[PDB]
Amino acid sequence: ERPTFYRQELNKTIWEVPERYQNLSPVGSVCAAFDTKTGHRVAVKKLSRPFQSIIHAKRTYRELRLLKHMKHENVIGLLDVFTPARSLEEFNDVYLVTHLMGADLNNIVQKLTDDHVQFLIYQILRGLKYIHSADIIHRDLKPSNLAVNEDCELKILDFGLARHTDDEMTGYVATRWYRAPEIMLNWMHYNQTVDIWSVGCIMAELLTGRTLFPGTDHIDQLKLILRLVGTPGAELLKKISSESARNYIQSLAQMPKMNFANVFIGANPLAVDLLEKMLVLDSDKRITAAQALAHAYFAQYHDPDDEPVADPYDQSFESRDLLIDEWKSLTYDEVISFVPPP
Ligand SMILES: OCc1ccc(-n2cnc3ccccc32)cc1
Ligand SMILES: [Cl-]
Ligand SMILES: [Cl-]
Ligand SMILES: [Cl-]
Ligand SMILES: [Cl-]
Ligand SMILES: [Cl-]
Ligand SMILES: [Cl-]
Ligand SMILES: [Mg+2]
Repeated sequence: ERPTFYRQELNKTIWEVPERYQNLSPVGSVCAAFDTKTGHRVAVKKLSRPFQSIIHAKRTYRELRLLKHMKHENVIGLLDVFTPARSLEEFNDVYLVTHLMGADLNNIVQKLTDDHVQFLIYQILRGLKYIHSADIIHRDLKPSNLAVNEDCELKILDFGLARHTDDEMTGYVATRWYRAPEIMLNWMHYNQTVDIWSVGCIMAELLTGRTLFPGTDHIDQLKLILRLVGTPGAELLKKISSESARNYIQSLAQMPKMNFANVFIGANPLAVDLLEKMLVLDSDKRITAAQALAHAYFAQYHDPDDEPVADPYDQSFESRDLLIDEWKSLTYDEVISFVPPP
């Protein structure tokens, strides 16, 4: 049976939601609320103009499909999705409900012990093993996209939905400091290995308290990266598809890889070893999430019987060309078929 909905205007917005959600307060637009069915405090997000163009309609479908699939302790999941519409013909608004997140990793990064770093990076890799097993690439791992609570428990959120723009990646900005070099400069078709580069940048910052590669622009950032890991050899150069980018790289004086024990002074030698295996220029040769979970740095948390993988995830829609109203009808079907978690 359809729940009873009620309406209210919150900061120049009309919100129409089921009675179970109470005490809404602004925090798409997002409100915090109390969910009387589950007892949790929740975030309710009303999508802005979800079907205004073909690109926007497909992006709405993409986000709903991804959030419906993610069922893992270290990844954001969907508690509910609803529309006040009674039929496809009046369908216009989409609302998403998740657990309410408080601090991100920035709000926590306090004095962190090596034990804190072990536990935080372990949880990121445990969630990434799950995400990657479904052939999903996050693409935007950075401290503001990692929620952390008082007990140091962590969830990954804000998957890259192919959103970030040119102006957003320009200059002295944290939105670019965690990106792998091959995707920052469009060197090649990238894959899930780009996320492991991001984890290395995050781990380094937890150990030192400082951004690893705070470039003032794309080129300054590339120079910081190559000073640490060395300039590429002929093997990697072959894999860069742009003749232009290859010529630029060969314009630079050659540099050897630095000694990471003299960069991360005083760190656990096992942490230094893991960083050397994540921060490898050739993406083919980086450690994977599944391999990293078995590294000795995580010996006190690793449990191979409690590091689950995902159900298969069908992304064939990504190569499909549809009209606005066909993307809209697919989205409607996914809203009405939602089954809540236990
Ligand atoms: O777009 C999906 C989605 C992403 C993030 C969240 N979210 C959870 N807790 C929050 C607190 C503040 C702002 C957003 C929040 C909800 C939904
Ligand atoms: Cl209700
Ligand atoms: Cl509606
Ligand atoms: Cl898959
Ligand atoms: Cl950030
Ligand atoms: Cl040289
Ligand atoms: Cl699927
Ligand atoms: Mg974010």
